[PDB]
Amino acid sequence: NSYKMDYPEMGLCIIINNKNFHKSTGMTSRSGTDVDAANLRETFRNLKYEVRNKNDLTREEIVELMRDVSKEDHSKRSSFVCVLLSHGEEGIIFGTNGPVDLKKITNFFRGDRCRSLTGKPKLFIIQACRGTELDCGIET
Amino acid sequence: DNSYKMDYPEMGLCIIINNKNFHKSTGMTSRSGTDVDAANLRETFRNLKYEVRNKNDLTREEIVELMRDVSKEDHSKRSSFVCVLLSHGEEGIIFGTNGPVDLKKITNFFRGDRCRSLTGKPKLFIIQACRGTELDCGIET
Amino acid sequence: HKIPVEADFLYAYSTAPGYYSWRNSKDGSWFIQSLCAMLKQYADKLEFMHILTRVNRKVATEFESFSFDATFHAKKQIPCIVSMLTKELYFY
Amino acid sequence: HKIPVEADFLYAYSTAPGYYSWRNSKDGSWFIQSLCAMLKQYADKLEFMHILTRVNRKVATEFESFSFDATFHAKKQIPCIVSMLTKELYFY
Repeated sequence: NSYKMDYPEMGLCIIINNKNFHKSTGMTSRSGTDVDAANLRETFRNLKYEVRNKNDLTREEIVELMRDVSKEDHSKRSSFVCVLLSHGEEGIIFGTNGPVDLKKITNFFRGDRCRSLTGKPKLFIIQACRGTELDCGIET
Repeated sequence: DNSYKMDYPEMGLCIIINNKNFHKSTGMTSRSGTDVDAANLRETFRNLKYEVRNKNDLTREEIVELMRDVSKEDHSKRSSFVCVLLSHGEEGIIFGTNGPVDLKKITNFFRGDRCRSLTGKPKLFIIQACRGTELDCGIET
Repeated sequence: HKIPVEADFLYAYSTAPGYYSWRNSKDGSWFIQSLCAMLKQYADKLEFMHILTRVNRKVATEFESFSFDATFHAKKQIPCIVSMLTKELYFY
Repeated sequence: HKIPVEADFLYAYSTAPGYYSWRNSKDGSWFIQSLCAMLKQYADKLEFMHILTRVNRKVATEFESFSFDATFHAKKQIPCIVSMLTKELYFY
């Protein structure tokens, strides 16, 4: 089996593109992220997704955006895609002014909290550090 | 090209660590049913043509020593590696009979730089163990 | 030129991060039971990922806990595939 | 009857757990570069998991850090697919 993907719409694709962080977070600007946000916008446009781009959100605006989006009616949508571009740490994304738990963001769309997405795939694409380890590679 | 070469003379080892009985110090209970799983896996991977090696009730040092030894073999003529872990656990942790051990410790033996006969070869880790103490309450259709 | 040292790994966890994994005293664990069934039926037709996704469906849809203890009763489970593989994998 | 509430999520991380994720100041992040590329040619012929695997090979094989700091030079990266999905996903 495979998911029903022929609902009248493919679904939303929320792109959260955080580039400019407050200096008190200790985080540097994320050069090139704008190239990412434009690449995703066009790619998901071609998969027929309703793309909503958001830029430079605080941790507060992120949680209030995810809350709001999870209370929309997804009945006529096949799927949900969410793209988080930002600094990070293991289990943690960064609003422009501090960190958010990833579990907090995704839990709004849990089977029992977002009923019009129940049974429908929910993709979360995360471009963020998950630590400070470096992969030294090996020759082949 | 976009597919692992499985044409090597051997499919590779399948290691099953089956930990049913734990030290009273741990407080962890016996894991009944797990012998059916170890038996089940052995038959399955035998039809996938893996040299299956079953091990039973290993301490956490025995696990690390076992995996380091398996790490140091020559897998040049093998297509893949499969490691199966039946036990108690927490997030990122597996239990030997006498206590916990990080999954990272076990897996790092097979990294591309530390196991050169398995570089670019699929390394599979099947883990039947707890990752915490939350319960999924589910939702109705 | 080089590959990440963490490349070419697959972690088939029996359950989502943070969560119990369920074992039945007569038939084995939900996950291993479902994995072996799926392998036996599909390893000559399906790629590994797709076998594991059917494993996810089977654990998700066919199993529910039964317990005289209310707090452990009527509980579900979803396994968690963690792929750092770089190619498809066929036992065929 | 019921499905697990954590079922039917797929988290596509740019990098392995514990590790940095690299981003090139002009071309974008390695991960999103390759994800967008791999969707452009394969979303019409391939299932999502197989596209992500393709994304994994691209990030693993074609990218390699360059840095005047030897601590950050010649570093690799492998993304990490975390699939709690129960069915195959085709964009067509």
